[PDB]
Amino acid sequence: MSAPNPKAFPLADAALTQQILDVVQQAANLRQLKKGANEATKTLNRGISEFIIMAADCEPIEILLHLPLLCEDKNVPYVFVPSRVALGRACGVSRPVIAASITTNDASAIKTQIYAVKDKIETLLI
Amino acid sequence: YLFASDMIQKFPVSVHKQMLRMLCAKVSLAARVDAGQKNGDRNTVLAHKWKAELSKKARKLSEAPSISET
Amino acid sequence: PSFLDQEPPAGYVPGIGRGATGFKTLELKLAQKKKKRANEKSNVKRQFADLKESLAAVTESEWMDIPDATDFTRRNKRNRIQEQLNRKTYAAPD
Amino acid sequence: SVLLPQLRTGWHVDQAIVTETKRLVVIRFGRKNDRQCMIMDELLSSIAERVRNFAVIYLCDIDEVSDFDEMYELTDPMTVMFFYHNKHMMCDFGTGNNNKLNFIVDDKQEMIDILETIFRGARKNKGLVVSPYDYNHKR
RNA sequence: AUCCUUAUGCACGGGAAAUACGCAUAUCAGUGAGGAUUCGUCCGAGAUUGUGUUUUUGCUGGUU
Ligand SMILES: *OP(=O)(O)OP(=O)(O)OC[C@H]1O[C@@H](N2CN(C)c3c2[nH]c(N(C)C)nc3=O)[C@H](O)[C@@H]1O
Repeated sequence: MSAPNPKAFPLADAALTQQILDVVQQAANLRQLKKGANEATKTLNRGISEFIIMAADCEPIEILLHLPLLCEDKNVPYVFVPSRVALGRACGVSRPVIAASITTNDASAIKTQIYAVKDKIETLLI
Repeated sequence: YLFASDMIQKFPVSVHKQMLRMLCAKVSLAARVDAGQKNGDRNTVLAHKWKAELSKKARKLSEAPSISET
Repeated sequence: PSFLDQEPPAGYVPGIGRGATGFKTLELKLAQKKKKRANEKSNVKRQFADLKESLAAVTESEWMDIPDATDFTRRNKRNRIQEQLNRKTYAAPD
Repeated sequence: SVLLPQLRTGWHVDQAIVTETKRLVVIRFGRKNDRQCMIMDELLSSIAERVRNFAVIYLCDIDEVSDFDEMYELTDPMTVMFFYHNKHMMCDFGTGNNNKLNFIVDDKQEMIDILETIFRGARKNKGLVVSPYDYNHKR
């Protein structure tokens, strides 16, 4: 690694990242996912989001640091995962992606993976 | 309002629709930094990259193809 | 163009080597006569020439660092598309 | 014009005809100052690139090398003369001289057809070909 | 143990298209490509640039 960014918080570990990124991609294929900052910021304003994933090592980090303060008002969990390049892949994109918002459909197929991971994430926010 | 700005109308007319979009994003990136920034200390530096890119990127759009061997 | 470079013949006639197939008082007087007649009997450059002197000033570094091949109409792209559009034909239906 | 190279001795002419096995060798015989020998020098230069794969072009001046004047008989400002494997080629443009070329051809396209026709017919050892467009009226 | 969902791989069977499919020691590109708008906002991944083939690619059989 490199010095993990002090502002990065909650930071998911190795074992949670595998469980999270796997859900991301699993949602990508049902197109319940939304990738990128602005696409994610849109979600919260509307009110459809489930949780946000962000890149920890996003350079500079200040460009996404607004999401946390928005999430806390809409009561939406969030975490950082350790690299952007990995998050890029899971969304089905060649290229680096710093944020992503899974959305809501309560008829969904993957519904029970999501509640699983939010339950894990909200633990990190102590 | 952005359309009237400097970083757009200093360029040929063909590259306008490509430079709003390219600038509008970097405005919001700039504006997101401003909220983040502490009131007592505000530091520019982000802008310098985001102008450098923009002016250099706008040039390249204008430049046009290299000529081709027949 | 390797031969173009070299510069030397044998003391050789051109026709023969390849194997080629073809598919003084009066004079003086004439000259004199002609003379007896010569005795008796541009703009673009001017316009420019004046500019050409103007050039003399320019340095050899600048002569080098001159941009080289700039197209401003994207002629190549349009031409290719046009050829592709016009390639084939089709037969009209019955 | 500076695109197309020039041949400065009759010995440059002859080797240039020999060494190019697979392509036409096209030569413009005529002198720089001429009105009509400048015009052709253009219509060729524009075409020379398109055709590089089957035809090679050169420039020669009657004044620079006069060795070839009597054998091929060169009259008038310029003559276009086609060679393939040392064999002087020949085409009837409807003009009444089947050897060489004289008149100034008008379009780029109609010039490329003639080169292409000569090459294709030539490849088969045929010594005469027919120019599709016959400019007897023109010249 | 059955059953069900999505992705990927090999595959029988059924269709549609080749003005289509690619390639690049090459430019940018969710740190927002390219669009839509009822003017309030809404979609979100490719666009340039050079190039190869494109009335056809490989392979058999008949008849002369
Ligand atoms: O098919 P086989 O009998 O070979 O399965 P295994 O011998 O590999 O052994 C243990 C696994 O059996 C599966 N079973 C078997 N049964 C009868 C069964 C199983 N699982 C469930 N659930 C977990 C709902 N219910 C059952 O009634 C399991 O995979 C065992 O691991």
